[PDB]
Order: sequence, then structure tokens, then C-alpha cells
Amino acid sequence: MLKIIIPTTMLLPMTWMSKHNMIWINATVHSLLISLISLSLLNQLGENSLNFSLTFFSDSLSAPLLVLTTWLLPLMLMASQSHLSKETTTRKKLYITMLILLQLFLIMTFTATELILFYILFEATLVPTLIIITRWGNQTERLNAGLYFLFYTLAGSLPLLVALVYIQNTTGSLNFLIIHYWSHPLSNSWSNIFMWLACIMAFMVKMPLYGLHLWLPKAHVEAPIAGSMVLAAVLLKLGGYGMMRITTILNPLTNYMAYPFLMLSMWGMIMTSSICLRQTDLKSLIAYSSVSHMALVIVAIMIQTPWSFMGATALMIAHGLTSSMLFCLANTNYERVHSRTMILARGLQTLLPLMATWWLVASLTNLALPPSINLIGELFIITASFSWSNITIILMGMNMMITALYSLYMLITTQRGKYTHHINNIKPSFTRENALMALHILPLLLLTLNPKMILGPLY
Amino acid sequence: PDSWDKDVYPEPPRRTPAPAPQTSLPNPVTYLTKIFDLLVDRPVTLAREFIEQQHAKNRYYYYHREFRRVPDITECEEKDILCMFEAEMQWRRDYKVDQEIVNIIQERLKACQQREGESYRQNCAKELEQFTQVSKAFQDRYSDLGAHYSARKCLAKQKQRMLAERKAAKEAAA
Amino acid sequence: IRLQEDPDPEDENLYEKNPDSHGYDKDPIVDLWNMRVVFFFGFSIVLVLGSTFVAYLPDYRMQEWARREAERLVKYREANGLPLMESNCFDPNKIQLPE
Amino acid sequence: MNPFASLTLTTLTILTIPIMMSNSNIYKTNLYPNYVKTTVSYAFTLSLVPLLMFMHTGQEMIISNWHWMTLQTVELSLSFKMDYFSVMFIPVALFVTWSIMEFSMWYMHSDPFINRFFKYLLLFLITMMILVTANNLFQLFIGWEGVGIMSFLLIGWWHGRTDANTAALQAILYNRIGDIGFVLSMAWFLTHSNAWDLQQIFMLNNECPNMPLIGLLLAAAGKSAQFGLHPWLPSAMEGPTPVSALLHSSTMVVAGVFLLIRFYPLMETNKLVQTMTLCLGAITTLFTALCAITQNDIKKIVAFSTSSQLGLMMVTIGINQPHLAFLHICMHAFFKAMLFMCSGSIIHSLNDEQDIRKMGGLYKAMPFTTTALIIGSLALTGMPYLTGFYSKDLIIEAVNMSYTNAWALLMTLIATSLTAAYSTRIIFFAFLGKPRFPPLVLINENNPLLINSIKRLLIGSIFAGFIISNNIPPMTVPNTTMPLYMKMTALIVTIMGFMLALELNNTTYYLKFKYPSQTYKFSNMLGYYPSIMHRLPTYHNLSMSQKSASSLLDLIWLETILPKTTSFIQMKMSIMVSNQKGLIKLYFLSFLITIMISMTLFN
Amino acid sequence: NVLQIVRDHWVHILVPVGFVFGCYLDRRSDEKLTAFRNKSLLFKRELRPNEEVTWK
Ligand SMILES: CCCCCCCCCCCCCCCCCC(=O)OC[C@H](COP(=O)([O-])OCC(O)COP(=O)([O-])OC[C@@H](COC(=O)CCCCCCCCCCCCCCCCC)OC(=O)CCCCCCCCCCCCCCCCC)OC(=O)CCCCCCCCCCCCCCCCC
Ligand SMILES: CCCCCCCC/C=C/CCCCCCCC(=O)OC[C@H](COP(=O)(O)OCCN)OC(=O)CCCCCCC/C=C/CCCCCCCC
Repeated sequence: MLKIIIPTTMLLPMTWMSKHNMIWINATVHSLLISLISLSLLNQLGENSLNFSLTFFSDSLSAPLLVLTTWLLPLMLMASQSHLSKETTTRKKLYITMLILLQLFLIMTFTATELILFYILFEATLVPTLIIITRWGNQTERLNAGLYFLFYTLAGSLPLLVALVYIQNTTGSLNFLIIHYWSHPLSNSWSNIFMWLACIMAFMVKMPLYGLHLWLPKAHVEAPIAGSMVLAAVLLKLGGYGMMRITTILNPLTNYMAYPFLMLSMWGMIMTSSICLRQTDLKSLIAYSSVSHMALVIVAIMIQTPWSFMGATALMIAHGLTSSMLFCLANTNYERVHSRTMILARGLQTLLPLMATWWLVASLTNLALPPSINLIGELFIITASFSWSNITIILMGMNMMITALYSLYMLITTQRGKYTHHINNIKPSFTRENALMALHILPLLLLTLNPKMILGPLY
Repeated sequence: PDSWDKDVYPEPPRRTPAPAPQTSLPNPVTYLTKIFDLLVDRPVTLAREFIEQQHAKNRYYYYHREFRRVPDITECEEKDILCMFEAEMQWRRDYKVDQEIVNIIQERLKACQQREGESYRQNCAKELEQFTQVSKAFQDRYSDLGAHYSARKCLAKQKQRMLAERKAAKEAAA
Repeated sequence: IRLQEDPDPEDENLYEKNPDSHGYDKDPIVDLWNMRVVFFFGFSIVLVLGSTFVAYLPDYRMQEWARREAERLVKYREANGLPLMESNCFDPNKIQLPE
Repeated sequence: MNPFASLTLTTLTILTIPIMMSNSNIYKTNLYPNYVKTTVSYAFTLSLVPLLMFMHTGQEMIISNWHWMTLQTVELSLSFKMDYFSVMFIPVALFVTWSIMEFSMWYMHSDPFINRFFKYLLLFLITMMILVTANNLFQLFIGWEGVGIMSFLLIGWWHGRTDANTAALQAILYNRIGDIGFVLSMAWFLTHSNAWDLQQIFMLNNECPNMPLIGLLLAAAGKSAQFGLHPWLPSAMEGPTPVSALLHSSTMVVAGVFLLIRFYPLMETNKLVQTMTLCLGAITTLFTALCAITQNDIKKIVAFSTSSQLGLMMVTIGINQPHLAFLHICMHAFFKAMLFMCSGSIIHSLNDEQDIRKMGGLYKAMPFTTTALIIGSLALTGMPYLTGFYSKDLIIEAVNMSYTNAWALLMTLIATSLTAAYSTRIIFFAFLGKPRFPPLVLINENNPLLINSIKRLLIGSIFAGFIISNNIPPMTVPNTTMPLYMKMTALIVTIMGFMLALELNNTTYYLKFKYPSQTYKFSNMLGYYPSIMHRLPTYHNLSMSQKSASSLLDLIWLETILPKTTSFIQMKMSIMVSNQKGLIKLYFLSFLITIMISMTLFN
Repeated sequence: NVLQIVRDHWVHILVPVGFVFGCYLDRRSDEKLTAFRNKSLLFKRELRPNEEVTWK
């Protein structure tokens, strides 16, 4: 993994030693090169993982997430260079440094082989994100959003640290391979219930679970565009990856302890879709759609079948790409009219045609439209939930109907109708914005073409 | 065709009736088939002849990897990590092979249904029974292990099944 | 007023100075080369080359190997009258049940 | 190799070809619509060839060309089913689409985005072909949702029209309920059969159960606009007339009927689901014809006629006659497409007027559209030897001669009478009498494109039924023996509807005025279903979306419980701890208390 | 001139040399885990006449 880790730690001095007008060019070029290099991790084995060394390993679950992170960095660079034109050179370099540090921490998190190193890295990811939000947010509410995000994550994760050190003391190791091979059943006791609770609650807060999700609209709406892109695409996937990793040692207690979380996930999926139906803010609508999709992922992980894990992985990758694209589109609209209200700008199809096309494709991917990997993951999760019980189909159908409703509501509100008469500063779409949308959308279709790369180790 | 094994993928002998026309009207199907053979089949055949001639000049071979058998989780001692690793890898490979066996049987079933057409309920009874037996065995082997399945869990399931069978036999003999 | 504060500046349009602007940089040459490097590297290199690399990634998952092994096992078992799928994963003789 | 598979896949691929040319100078020029129409005609002939291959020896095949992915023991591959249904419906759909595209070349000449319009029509055709030829449930669902989204895009063709946007979203909503049913069926089939392909589904489901068959029925009702999910089809007239003619009425609303046809072995194995299908079809056809007989918008009348014919198809499926339903699908496609084209010609010639109260005099004003619409209405009502005779008459005979629901049979007969009634209404109010349109007469139907497209769909409305019925192999036992009065029942009820509707329409000329009846108000306002069911449930869902989930729970109580209460407690404790006057006497008294407590209570 | 180009574009080798150094360190880490090389029951075999190790 060092062949990918070291180039990021070299992106840092390159950023700090490049000229004032070349930082964006150099960062974008070398981020794309690092993504291409990280594309070689997809060649996985059918029996076991890729164990590079004692510290890092790669799997069919880690590889797509690493490729997604490395691909997401240059898009964030493009959006940031869009909205940071008047910044000073030092502060531009500091923002790029925060993005580079976040990518490095995410890579090491996804490839960490021990649970304690994984904990350290996935908690280290908070500092760059908090700095980015509370420093380069546009509105006043960025401070409150950062406080909510930080304290939700930490109040979730500290019992996880205590549980991890306790598990190391009890079993002798936190190495994932050892704990998978030497796993023993978890007896029904209060102590085991609370250990299960500590681990699962940490990752549920990271997911987020319904009832533990207010920090998500707070942070996603108030973060800058790059922060919004990284928060939805990758940082929400740390919880799912962790749950798919820790649940090895949590059996058979997961059969009985998963009921409240499954009920919360399903009902809150319905409730957050309904909330999306009545959102006066576009960023909030995108954030709540993210909440619903991650609730579906939680359902998959909790039912915990080989068909559910593949759907969970595919849905995580698809949601990352789609949510990043939606945030980018909404940010272009915001950079036009300097307001996040959905009904402020209308007729954007007659004012900007190709952006209307990008909106249409993004909305069609947001709802499960076959044969997109979004639909692949959602359908696998729905089939696994059907095998689990036969009213989950009722809940999933309701959620799909509401998802289509609010996605097309957003599309029709923003793009169709007649333009606002007094808004006369909507310049034609930039080549940079069009390229950002194309780079968001084409890999999703190629993944649709080749779907076994994002179905996880259970494939 | 020698591409696949006729025993692994059986095909009933093909019985095609001879044409027995009763009218002097020409056959548009025959005329269009002649046109198709003249215009498409001959050009594609010539192109494939050239391509195969190019392939024959650079003949090279690839091989099927052979894995020797290794001791399984039953023979492995407790917390003997190396033996457990080898046994788990072997169990995973066998699981994949069994999945592909079930796939082969299902392909047989689908092909026979399509082939027999309107008489499939009777003529495909042989392929339905093989599928029933294969699926029963595969389900008994790997039915409800979970997302974190392993050779240890499958062995525990087999032990539980053996205990149930022993108890049933004892109760029957009692 | 309560402070000596700057007025809120007017929004800056990149197309006013440079009609053929790609939206990357104020400087025309820098903006053009930013567009060129982004398009070339991203689209051509990453998309095309990574897509064909992933398409032609070697069969390290042993899907075709498993299919050939299954073909051999089915042939052998149906030739000798043995069941196609064995009843047990392990050997009951090697398994020792409690009394 | 057999040319069958090659020619079928070639038809599909050459259909997909012009979409690749949508990024070219030809797409930037004015020759793109003619290019697409020519491609569709060539595809029609190339699909006619395998139809000849089937009608000779009954050749049927499945083609699994490309393997997609293997979910352990389940293999998903790109497979096509080229059987009787596919090889018969493909040429009919291609012929209809060719005629519609020529009619649109004439009709949509003033549209700035005629090239995009033709691209969307071709994309819908491709998705419908995918749906028809799909061999497994996943590919069938691909075609399902593809035609759904293409319908959504084409209904909202004029993006500035709020009514068009509402109609498109309404169609999406009802089709999403249908998709709930579809996904239920897919999940059940995979879980209980380890397959998504028709071969293994048919093999393993010897007695198919209520849950999968009701899922299929719900999907079919949603896609075919049966009662309960019907209103989106008449509302789908917001799109341009070519869209209404090709997509909805002829080829896309028959998607649910086709889905039920494709699982006819399972439908045979079940009986309760067959009864449910029969009752749903009967109520649908009766209610939609009853609503049709009193509409003043010609497109609305034709849409309700299409809904009634779909209900008749569902009735045919419910009596275990799957092949008659397919025959009626073909015949109805022909004559309903021609009827929609005639109504569109009338609308264009009268300056975008769609009101029969403003039409009139067109019998002699527009000769060729008049004769075409008369022939289509005679075929629609089952003229004893036209294209609609070879399907509707057999359907009625099968309904009368079977062990059916008595109410379903009665409603089917009344629906046939009302079909005659609304056809008479259209003819009487659009062609007979004196003009009622504005004085500036711009009537001109002398365009070769329009004339030739209507001609091609007119030869089918007369002869295609005879050819198709005499060339397909016998797939059902005929009802040879029956009473003479039951044999003539369809004709008798058709003539009675003709006569009663003609008399009622003739009474309009009297200088007599009377306020409308309650039955008239119920029929004209669509049974009040769209009003109540589009205002009450929508209001309640949108009100709960904000009052309860958004404000009460998300913004109030989820904030009050976890984060706000903890912050309040921490602030109170912080104030309590830090609120000290800094007096050494006070905190040294505290020291004394602490020392005493440590000495006594700790041992 | 040429000096200014090198003075400005010398940062474009940092990421490539970091990739090279990462590959080298990956090789170094791999060479420390050679305690079961040609010793697994599955892949144990006899060495060819002109080779010292099975893998590196
Ligand atoms: C909860 C109930 C659930 C019921 C479920 C079952 C429903 C079954 C429905 C059956 C069909 C009903 C058709 C009429 C309803 C629509 C009337 C309407 O609005 O027309 C205006 C509309 C004209 O629109 P417009 O140009 O705006 O004119 C404005 C109006 O003039 C403005 O003037 P208006 O507003 O005065 O016009 C309406 C007025 C004038 O329309 C008529 O009189 C239509 C009469 C149609 C024929 C009925 C007698 C058929 C006799 C057949 C005898 C032979 C049988 C065969 C055997 C022969 C050998 C023995 O109609 C009435 O007053 C009642 C008509 C009958 C209603 C039936 C449903 C009853 C609902 C509950 C009771 C309500 C009673 C009080 C009414 C409300 C409060 C005041 O009429 C038409 O376009 C023609 C209508 C269709 C005529 C032919 C119908 C043939 C099929 C039905 C008869 C059965 C034939 C055999 C079938 C096969 C048997 C085996
Ligand atoms: C299985 C779960 C789903 C079950 C049904 C749930 C119903 C929930 C209703 C959806 C909530 C609506 C949220 C927002 C939707 C879009 C906004 C909206 O209200 O659009 C209104 C729009 C415009 O009305 P117009 O008539 O065109 O008037 C226009 C005049 N210029 O109308 C609509 O599209 C709303 C239609 C919703 C129908 C609700 C009831 C549907 C009937 C379901 C029960 C029947 C089941 C069928 C049984 C099948 C038998 C096998």
C-alpha cells in the first residue's frame, strides 16, 4: 500500500512548493495519476485478501472504496478551485493540504489491518473535515454544524475505543485476520449486550442511523462544496465498512440485538424520504436522500446475508458517486444565484441545456433505474430483506415510490417551468463544470457495465 | 462442437423433418435463406477463415491450475492458525466448485425446458429430479451459514445435523 | 454604522475579460492548460486506460477455474453413478461425536 | 447458423444504431427525422423475415449471448426470448412506429426540437423492444423502467406547461406502485426458485402461489392503467399527439397485459389470481367506457377507449385465454394508432383545437381522414370482417361460453355497448353537421406524409386481422357449438349501443334545455376519482411530511432528546460549579466538610 | 530560459519518485515475510535447476 500512500505524502510538499498559479493544475494532475495507480487494487482474489504487510491489507470491500476516494480527490480540487478564486496563496495551499491529509487518512483507514489502528485513523479523519467546515463554510451555522458533527462522532466512538481495548485484553489481538479465524460465539449476557452496543453504536452514529442523523444535514448543508462531496461520498462509508468488519465477533448476538436498529432504519428511511418531499433547501434534500440510502445500507448489514453485503457494497459506491454529483450540481446553481433556495432559480433547462441533461442523468441514477448499480444494490438489499421477512417488501416499495417522487420533484422544480424574470446573471455553463459532471457520471455507467468489481468479498 | 463436453452438457439427438411441400407456390423462407447464405454467411466464413489462419501461425497454450488436497478443519488442531488458514482456503475453493456444479445443473434444466417447449412438464422430469437432489445437498451444506461463513461454522452445522440424525435413529430403534 | 467595514464586492465574471474561458483560471494561458491537463489526464488516461485495464484484469477470482473444476467433477460423478453434490462437506469418520 | 437469431438481433441493433448518430452533423441537420424513419422501415422488413420463418415451421428460440454476473448460484446474462409473442409483436410495433414517425414528420414540423423528439421516440421503441424480447426478470424490468422514463420524458415535452409536468409525475407515481408489485414478484421468484429466467421459473413453479402472481397482477395493473391506478393514462394526453398515438395507446400501455401473458403457465396454475384479473379487467373496461361516452376532448375520448380495450384484454387473460389477448393487442395497436393519427390530423387542421363542440363539417371538409376514422371506428367496434373482428368477437364468445363471473360478463357486454356509443359520439360530433370552428378555414390534409402514414395504418385496419388469424397456428380450442343468440350477442349489443347513442345525440338539436343529471355529472367528471384521490391522499402525505416528520420529529423532538437536553444540563452544571464568590471562608468550610467525610465514610 | 523551467517544474517529479520509493518499500516489506516461502502444503514443490527461491 506504500506505492499509493507515499505519493499523497509527496502531494503535500509539491503543493507547498509549487507556484501560486500552478497549485490547482499540479494537484489535479497528480491526484488523477494516483487514482490511476490505485486502480490496480481491483485485481482481487477469490479465496482471501491481499495481505501486503503486517500493517496494511486490501480486500474486495476495501478496493472500491480506495478507488472511489482517490477518484474523488481531483473532483474536489476542481470544485474548490471554482469557489476559492479570491483566496490567498497560503490559504489555498492550506485547503489543498486539508484535502490531501483527509485522503491519506481515508486510504490508511480503509487499508488498516488492526481495529485499533483503524479506530485511530477513522477518528483522525475528523480534524481535517472539522477545519474545512468551520473555516471555509459560507454561513454562520458552520460553527454549530461542526460542533454537532464532532460531538456526535466522538460520543459514538469513545465507547468503541473502550470496547476495542477490552477485546484486545480478552482475546490477545485486534488483528482482523486473527479475530476472524479465532472468533467465538457471543453469549446472551448484559456485558456482551453492551459490548455489541458500543461497537454498533459507534458505527451507527457514523452511518448515520435514524434518530442520530441531525448532524448530517447540519454539516452537509453548511460545509463547502469539497467538504460536502467528501462527507457524503466516503465519510459516510466508514460506518458501513466498520460494521461489515466488526460483525465477525458479534454473533450470534446480532440476531437479537438488530431489531431496534432494523425498525429505526426502515421507518426512518420512509420518514426521511417524506422529509425530502417537503424541503425548501436543495442541499438539505440531497442530505436527507443520503440518510435514506444509508438507512437501507444499515438494513442490509443488519440482516447480514451474503446477498445483503453485496447489495450494501454496490449501494455504497453508487450513493457516493450520485450524491457527489448532486452536490456539485446544486453548488453550481448556488454559485450562480448565491442562494440555496430551490424555488429561487427556475427555467434552468431553457437557460442551461447541458446542465439540465446532467441534472436528468443524476436524478435518474438517484432513483433506482435499471441497470444502474444503484438499482443493483437496492434490489439485492430488497431481496435479502424479503428473505428476512415479507413486509419489508411493503416498506421498500413505499420508499422507492417516495424516492422517485422527490427526485423528480427536485428535477421539475429546478429545471422545468419558466425562468425567474429578475435573475439575469446566469452565465453559460463552464467547461470546468461540464467536465466535473462528466467525470462524475461516466464511471458510474462503466461500473454498471462491469458490476462484479463493486459487489464485495461475498461475490 | 468440441468446445465443450457433450457429457457434461448433454443434448438429445436432433430430429428435423424433411420438407414435404403440397403447393406449387415458392417458399419465401427458402428464398430469403438462400439470399442470407449468399450475402452474409459466405463473407463471415471467409473473414473467420482469414482470422483462424492468422491465429494458427501464433499458436500458444494456457493451462488449468491443479491444487493438491490439504488437511481440513476437522484434522486441524484448535487455534493452529496455519492449518486453519489452509483448511479455510480449501473449503472456500470447494464452495466455489459446488456453486458452479449447481450452475451447470440449472443450465441443464433451463436448456431442457426451452428445448422440449410445449411438452416440458413430462420430458424434463429427469433434469428436475437431478436439480432437486443437487439443490437439496447444496442447501444442507451451505444453507444458513451467514455473511461471515467459515469452515468452522460449516463443521458445526454438520455436527449438529449428525447429532440430530443419530438421535432420530436411536428414537426409531427404541 | 458599528465598524469600518468594506462593501460587499460585486460578483466577478470570467467571461468579461476572456470570452473563450473554460472557467479554471483568470489567466488565459493558465486556464487553457488547466483545461487541457484535466481533460487529457482524466478522460483519456484515467477513463479509457483504467477501463480497459479493469476489463482485461486477469481472472484472479478463479471463476473459470471453478467452472472447469465443476465440469470435471460432474463428468466424473455422473460417469461412476456417484451423487453430483456430496451430502457432507467433511468426513464423518474424521468427525468424532460426543457420547 | 440459423438466420433467425441473426436477423432478430440485427433488427434490435439497427434500431439502436441511429442513437449513436445523435452526436453528429446529421443530428445537427434537418435530415435526422427522415433518417430515423428510414431506419425504422428497414427494421420492419428485417423483422418481417423471421415472422415468415416462424409462420412456416413455428421456430422459437432463446439467445443468451452475453453473461453479466453470477451471484453465487444465480447467473444473470443478457438473454432474449424469440418466441411467437416476440416475433409477432415486433413487426407490428415497427409498422406502427414507422407510420407514427412519418405522421410526426408532418405534424411536428414547427417544433424547434424535432430531432430530439424523434430521438426520444426511437429510444422508447428500443426500450419497448427490450421489454418484449427480454428473457429474464431483470432485463424485463430494464425495459419496464425504460419505457416508464421515456413516457415521463415525452409527456412533459413542453417543459413550461405545469399541467404537462403534473401529468408526467402522475404517470411516474402510478407506474412506481406497479413497480412495487414488480419488485415483489422478482424477490419472491429469486428467493423461492433461485432464478430470474422464465425457463427455470416455469420448471420449478408447477403450482404458482398467490404472492408472486398478485405481484405480477399489481405490476400489470399499474402499467396498463387498470382501475385504481387508471387515471394517469387519460392524463398522459398532455404530450404531443404522436406520443399519445405511438407510446401510450398502441404499444406501451399493453406492457402490463404482455407481462401477464408471459407468465400464462403460472396464471393457468392459479385460479384466485385469474378471478382477480377478470374482475379488475371488467370493472376497468366498464368504468372507462362509461367515462368515455361523455367527454368533449377527442384525445381524452380515445384515451378512455384505449383504457377500455386494456380492460377487455385483462378480461381475456382472466378467463384463461392468453393468446386471444395477444391477438387483440396486435389488432388494437393497428386501429387505435390510426384513430389517434386521424384525431391529430383534425387537431392540426383546426389550429390546435381538440374540442368536438368546435369541430364539425369535417365529413366533407376532410375526406381522407373522415374515411380513415370511419374505417377505424368500424374496426374498433368489431365490424363482422375487419381487423377488430378477429379478436373482439372471439373474446366475447369466450367470455360468454366460459365458467366466468356473472357480473364480469355483464360488465363486459355493457362495455362493448358503450364502446359503440362513444365511437358514435366521436363521429357525430366531429364530422356530421355544420361547422363550429372559427371562420378562417385553414383545413388542408393534402400532405403526402400524413396521407401515406394513414394509408399504411389503414390497410392493416382492414386486412391484417385476416392474415394474422389465418397464418398463426391453432393455440386454443374454438367455441364451435353455441346458441345463435349467444353467437350474435356482440353484434346485437354493438348495434344497440349505436342506436341508443345516435338517438341521444340527435336529441341535441332540439330547442330544449335541461340541467344535467347526477349520472351525467358522475360520468363526465370521471367518477370523481381523480378529484378525491388526487386531493386527499396527496394532501395528507405532504402534510405529514412537514408537520410530523420534518418539524415535530426532526426539528423538535430528535433535537430535544439527545443534543439539547445534554447541552442544557452541562450549562446548568457549569454555572453551578463556576458560580463562586471566591471566599476562602466558604471553600475552607467546604474543605472541613470534605476532610470529615473522607475520615468517616472511607475505610 | 531552461533554468527557469527546471526552477518551476521540478515539483512534478515528487509524486513519481514517491511512487518508486513506495514500490521499493513494498518489496522490502515483502522480503521480510519469506518464512513460509515454498513451505505451504498447497504450493510446496522442488526447485528448478536454475532458481534459488520460488518468489521474491
Ligand atoms: C351505484 C350504482 C352503480 C352502478 C354500476 C353499474 C353501472 C351500469 C351502467 C350502464 C350504462 C349506463 C349508460 C348511461 C349513463 C350515462 C348517461 C349520460 O350521461 O349520457 C350523456 C351522453 C351525452 O353527452 P352530452 O352530449 O354531454 O349530453 C348531455 C346530456 O344530454 C345531459 O342530459 P342528462 O344529464 O339528463 O343525461 C343523463 C340521462 C339521460 O341518459 C339516458 O337516458 C341514457 C340511457 C341509456 C340506455 C338505458 C336503457 C337501455 C335499455 C336496453 C333495452 C334492451 C336490452 C337488451 C335486450 C333486448 C331484448 C329483450 O340519464 C339518466 O338520467 C340515467 C341514465 C341511466 C343511468 C344508469 C346508471 C344508474 C345509476 C344509479 C341510478 C340513478 C338514477 C337517477 C339518475 C340521477 C339523478 C337524476 O350520452 C351519450 O353519449 C350516450 C350514452 C350511451 C347510450 C347507449 C348505452 C348503451 C349501454 C347501456 C344500456 C344497456 C344495453 C345492453 C347491454 C348488454 C346487456 C346484455
Ligand atoms: C404501496 C404504497 C403506496 C400506496 C399508495 C400511497 C398513496 C400516496 C400518495 C402519494 C403522495 C403524494 C405526494 C406528492 C405527489 C406529487 C404531488 C401531487 O400531489 O400531484 C398531484 C397530481 C395532479 O393531480 P391532477 O388530477 O392531474 O390535477 C391537475 C390539475 N391541473 O395527481 C397525482 O398524481 C396524485 C395521485 C396519487 C394517487 C393516490 C392514491 C393512488 C391509489 C392507490 C390505491 C389503489 C391501488 C390499486 C389496486 C390495484 C389492484 C391490484
